[PDB]
Amino acid sequence: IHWPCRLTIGSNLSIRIAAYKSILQERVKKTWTVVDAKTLKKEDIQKETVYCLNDDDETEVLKEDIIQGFRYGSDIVPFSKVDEEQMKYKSEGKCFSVLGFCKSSQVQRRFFMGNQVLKVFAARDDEAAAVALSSLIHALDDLDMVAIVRYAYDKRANPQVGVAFPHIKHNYECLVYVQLPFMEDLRQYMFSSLKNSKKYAPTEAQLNAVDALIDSMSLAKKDEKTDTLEDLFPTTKIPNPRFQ
Amino acid sequence: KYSGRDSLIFLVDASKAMFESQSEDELTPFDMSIQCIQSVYISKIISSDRDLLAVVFYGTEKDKNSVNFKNIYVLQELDNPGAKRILELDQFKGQQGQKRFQDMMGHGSDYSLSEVLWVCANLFSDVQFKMSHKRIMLFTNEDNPHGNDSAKASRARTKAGDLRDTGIFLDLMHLKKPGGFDISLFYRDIISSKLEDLLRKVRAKETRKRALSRLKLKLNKDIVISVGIYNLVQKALKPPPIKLYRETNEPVKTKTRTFNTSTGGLLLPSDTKRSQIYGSRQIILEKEETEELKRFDDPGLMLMGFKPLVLLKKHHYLRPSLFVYPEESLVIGSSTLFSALLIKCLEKEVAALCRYTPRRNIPPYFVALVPQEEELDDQKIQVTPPGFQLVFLPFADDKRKMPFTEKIMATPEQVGKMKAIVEKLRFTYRSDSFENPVLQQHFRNLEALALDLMEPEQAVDLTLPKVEAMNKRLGSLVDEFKELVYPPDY
Amino acid sequence: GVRCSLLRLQETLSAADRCGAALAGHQLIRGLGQECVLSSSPAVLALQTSLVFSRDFGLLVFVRKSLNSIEFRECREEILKFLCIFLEKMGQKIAPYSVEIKNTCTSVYTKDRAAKCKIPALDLLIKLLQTFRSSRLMDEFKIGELF
DNA sequence: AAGCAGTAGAGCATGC
DNA sequence: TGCTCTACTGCTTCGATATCG
DNA sequence: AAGCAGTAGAGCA
DNA sequence: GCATGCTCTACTGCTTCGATATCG
Repeated sequence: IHWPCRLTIGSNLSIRIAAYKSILQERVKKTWTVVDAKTLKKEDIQKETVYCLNDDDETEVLKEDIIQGFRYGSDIVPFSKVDEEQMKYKSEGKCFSVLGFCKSSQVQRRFFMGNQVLKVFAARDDEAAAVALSSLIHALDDLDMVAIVRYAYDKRANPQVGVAFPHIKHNYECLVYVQLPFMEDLRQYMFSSLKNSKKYAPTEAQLNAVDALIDSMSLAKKDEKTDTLEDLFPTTKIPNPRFQ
Repeated sequence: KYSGRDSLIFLVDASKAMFESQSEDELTPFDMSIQCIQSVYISKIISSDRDLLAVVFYGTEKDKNSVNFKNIYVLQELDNPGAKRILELDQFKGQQGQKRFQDMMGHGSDYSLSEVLWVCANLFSDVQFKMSHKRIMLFTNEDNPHGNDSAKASRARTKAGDLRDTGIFLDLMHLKKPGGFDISLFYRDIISSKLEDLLRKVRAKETRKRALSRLKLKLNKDIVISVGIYNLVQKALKPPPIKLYRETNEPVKTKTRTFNTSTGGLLLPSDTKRSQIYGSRQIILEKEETEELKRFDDPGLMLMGFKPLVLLKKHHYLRPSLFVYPEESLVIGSSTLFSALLIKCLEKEVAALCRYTPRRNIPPYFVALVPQEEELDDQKIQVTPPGFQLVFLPFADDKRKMPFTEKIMATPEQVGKMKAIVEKLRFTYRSDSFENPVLQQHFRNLEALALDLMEPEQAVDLTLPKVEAMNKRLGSLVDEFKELVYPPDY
Repeated sequence: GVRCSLLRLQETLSAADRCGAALAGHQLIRGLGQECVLSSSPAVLALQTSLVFSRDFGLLVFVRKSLNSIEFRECREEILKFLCIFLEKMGQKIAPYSVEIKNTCTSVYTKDRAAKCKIPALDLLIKLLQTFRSSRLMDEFKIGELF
């Protein structure tokens, strides 16, 4: 589905933009309908639940009694929902805005942390905006300069920070959006060091055993007289075995 | 230990001039200490909500303690951070609180000596649990409190030494009687100013540590190694919404059943089957059948080749990335094989390729193990631990197809302008501090019910752009970058 | 000995700071289990089969008054372990003193949560319906609900 | 997974 | 036939519910 | 469970 | 003669709780 949005820098760099998705987790669409045996029709199930405050001999109540209570400190605090629907966070609209930049490419691989990747492509339809965006990525190409971009799908989704990697390829010049952690979603914890460890250092014949295992189990070597790499077993082209 | 808890005793010196305004109409140190104590409680009641937190004022006129001394008043006891404790304690704010503390306990006396540390030791000794941290937060401003009697000084340093012996440590958070840190006095005998940690910096965090899976990597068929698969970036979110009865103010304890088979009655797990429809024909199966059709292998990691770190593009990712470490429940030496494998995989820049089945019945999944060497420094900047790291890899219908058949070239009159623009906007990244607006305002909004002060409290969000400070910082080249080559011109 | 310990259990209930009440409950029930069993005479046994069952101060009343709690398990559970052997240390001098035992065990099973407080208190009811395979009382236990 | 708690049951010493 | 209110509709986002180490 | 922007059914001219 | 009494440790399970798949 064609995604129309609008990128901004500062006051007014309003680039009309197209976004599309890319690699993501695949899910199977059909569901297991629970039927009853010996009839082969569905309608013989009418599930119920009762919000039964027993805590005693059993008292079974109707719906209209339920306050959504939260937990605080050592107790339960009331006030269910229309008040939280009022005093929630106002999300003020979607955005594909730019927060800042960094010449130092210091967003590294072990912090990406989303479940999708978003190819933000270009404009369409009188593509002065798209040639401006290709100029932007053709400025971001020459050095390792990264771009921190703030996203929202809609009013519903929480806003998020992410990195916009540039993508300089043959028939397409695109940018790809990945997510980023907020500072509740990290944790650092001390693990023991293995270089200056006076107990668990190996031997060199053990090291060469490892190297023989590697060079006999290697899958990527250069050949075909121009020494570009050929890889055995490329683990990307497999069809999915689960739905098969 | 894993189920270990920490402990903190707030010892307040409200004696002579700390209860005075210091003849200064600028700030009052009693209200400053009670504000700092309220900030500590009001953060750790959602940050780390299981430690032990006590409040004890000394130098008071009355006394309340289980050895029955004088001038020493314990107020609360070692327990959780509680809404009752903070709603009780905030009655000592301001001059109204100064007068209420005056009439409630009074102020000013010849305060204690070693005996208050004796009260702290008899407060810690009662607790039958596993104390891991033993700290005392002292809020005082005088720095020679017994500067006329040396016997009390010698007995106080003796009793502080015997509190240091058993494992109690105090950090006196200095109030500002001279404002600047000019009291370069001789208080080195007891100890092991800056208040900003106690003030602001931790409104939405948590503390936890688990291991999430303990699996084994098999190389050929017989060479097995044991690895704990830790998780290090976890996506915290808001707690579950407990259900509650209206009148009696209690949980509801729901229950669930299934009936009405065109007869009514009541059912069991066995009478009903699973099913699907595909256009015209219907399939029926059992629950074990639909749970056994996704059954491949056994839990663990399976070595399926090797590759150096050049084919994988970081265009390719699917989920967060875990972190595998050499645990100690196979043999004393799996650490050594992992250390050798670490050294060789790092120096020849090669990365492992494996199949990975997470638990007892899940389809298998291809991962790639990338090594990581630790980084520490002089002052122990332990930023990385040494060990291996998973990266996931997609299969088939992950990668979709774009429209993608568009390729237009621009003109190189914009690249220097954009280089100047991105050098104008350049800031060195971050280390922390990009906190969550939704969870943050939910924390504040829940503060404003059981603490019910006025309204939703402060709700700044450090993820908005500031266009007003962007325009002047950039300058008037927005128009020339907008229309140097290209007019929209409607 | 007994009824003095029962009012010591009543003041164990009605006191404050409910952790010393837990120590006193556990040690008083496991001391009562000793002070009952050093009998060999018919006299105190014939007295005990009505001494353990009363309405104003009693073991049923003590179980039900401390049942709305997440605190007291290793005492009430010891009482319920001890009544399963009350049914075997004594024979059928409990013959009308058992319908309230049925409702006691059904209440303590369907209101408490821990499994170690649902294994002895369902050993007991099965032992009771085992030993009373005699003529009466099978209509007097409400089977049409207990099923 | 992280920890606790019970105890079943096979292994130490003396009995109609 | 030429224009627009509106009556869907596949199509995605999220929020709550057992499942399990 | 709760929006959401293309796709059309038919009022209006 | 096997009939009893007595004692310490590995196999089973309990409970909290954090994560994960999955439904709506």
